[PDB]
Amino acid sequence: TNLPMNKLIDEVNNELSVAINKSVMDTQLEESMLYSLNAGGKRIRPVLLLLTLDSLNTEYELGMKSAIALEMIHTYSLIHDDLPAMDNDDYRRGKLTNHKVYGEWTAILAGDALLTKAFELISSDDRLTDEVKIKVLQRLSIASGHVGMVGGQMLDMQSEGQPIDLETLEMIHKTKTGALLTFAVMSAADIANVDDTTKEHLESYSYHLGMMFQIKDDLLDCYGDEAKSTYVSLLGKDGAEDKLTYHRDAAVDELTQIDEQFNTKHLLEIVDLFYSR
Amino acid sequence: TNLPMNKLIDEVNNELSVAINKSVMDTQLEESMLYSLNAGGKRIRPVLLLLTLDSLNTEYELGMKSAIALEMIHTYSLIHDDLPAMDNDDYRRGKLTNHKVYGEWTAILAGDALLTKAFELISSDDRLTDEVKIKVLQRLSIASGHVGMVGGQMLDMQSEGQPIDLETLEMIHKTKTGALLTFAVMSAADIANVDDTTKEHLESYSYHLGMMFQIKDDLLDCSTYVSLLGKDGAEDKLTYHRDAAVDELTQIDEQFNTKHLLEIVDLFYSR
Repeated sequence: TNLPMNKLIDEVNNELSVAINKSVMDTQLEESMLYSLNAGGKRIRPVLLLLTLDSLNTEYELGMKSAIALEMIHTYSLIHDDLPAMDNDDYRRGKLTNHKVYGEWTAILAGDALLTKAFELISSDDRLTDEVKIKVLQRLSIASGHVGMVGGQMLDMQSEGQPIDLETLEMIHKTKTGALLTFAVMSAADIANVDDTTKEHLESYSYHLGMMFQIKDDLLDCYGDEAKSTYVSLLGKDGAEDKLTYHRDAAVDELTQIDEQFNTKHLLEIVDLFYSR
Repeated sequence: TNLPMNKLIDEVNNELSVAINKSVMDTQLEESMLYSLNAGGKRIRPVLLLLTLDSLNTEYELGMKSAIALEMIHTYSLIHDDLPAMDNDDYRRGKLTNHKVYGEWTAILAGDALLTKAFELISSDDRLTDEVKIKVLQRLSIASGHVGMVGGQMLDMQSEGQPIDLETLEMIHKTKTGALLTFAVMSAADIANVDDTTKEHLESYSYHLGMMFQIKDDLLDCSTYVSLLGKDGAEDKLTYHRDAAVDELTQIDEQFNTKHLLEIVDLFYSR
């Protein structure tokens, strides 16, 4: 199907603006939740999940709640990441961070609530059977937990200001960043009920796509410095570009192995967006 | 069934001590998670869950994962509660708090991880059909989220150090503490597949039990029930709730032996 990226982003944004109902207890909790939820980003995680379903010949709206959940999980990690005991960021995308507007305690709890809400949302989605709902929930909890997204944050924070090797660096990005990405495509594969071998290719695809993400960003930070512990600091500039290209190629490779009844133009298009620059 | 309190607590403590495995990433996450999880206590929430499953003529072991999930939810909020930006506790029943042993950032992450693992645990439980997992899971997230446990904490923090009226104090208690306890009973009711009438009595019991619990605590400690009503007023409320809890227990279909649930109200009413 023809789905312009900006038209999906728009739909996601409309759903996210109205995804939490106003306070019954008269606190700022839900305006804090909504504040970060509406911060406005690129929304690649939800969009990835949506586009993956479309490539798999499945009604993309089946995955809207899962996509919303996914963005809630990403939002919550940011609110916690930004806190003074952690990254300590006062600004993100030109706006004040949650804790700068609401205090540390509101932000902690706004994070906790969003984590919780993500699970409520999937478990309540009537477009999916209970069997598929369990699969998505199981996958989200593993992707987000101690051996996924939060485990990577632990590893990242432990590594702060240390010269770690490349297996460590990759371990951090694979769990901290890649597990949500892999959730996006595999939750879709699960809603679509595609066959084991298509699942395998979508898996590798998602892994390589995920590794592209942070490499590109390290390169852009370096390209930026050229004009008037990371991938380029370990590998140098050309090593990083080589790494990027290798993941690009393995991603693109993996798509060409998906059986021909599925049209991957969308997935392939996301690879190129991650690759560009 | 004959299920002694001390034996169930012992089993629950053993399941919890092996509930999280060491991970390939080599950090303190799993250690911090387990540190707080083994801090031990009354374990009344998981115990409540198992006991009522048994009261409902159902294998209590069917709710063991749900019970462990419940205790994980309980301990994560304790980890977050004690943080300097919140209650700022350095001590909890004699032992140092999570963040004082492992630092603030680790403690925050141990909490997030525990929250997440609870939903993994119920998701993965093969003793339950997918249909009941969803029922339990949906209930856990509503009881723990912004209209439940965490919303209750919002209200509490927002009200810190100021005279709050009685209906506000009860709203805080109903959500901050009451929602989980009610989950312990209603999740068990869903696993057992008991009827609607039985559920309404159980819900009502759990509600009155929770209030009974909160009033008892304020009384034992000699804003609060005592400071608002005075000691005798607080004692009136305590007894009112004990009796309402028991009234609900006697209205339940007598195919179910409510003895264990009665033993709980009496354990905590008496001291």
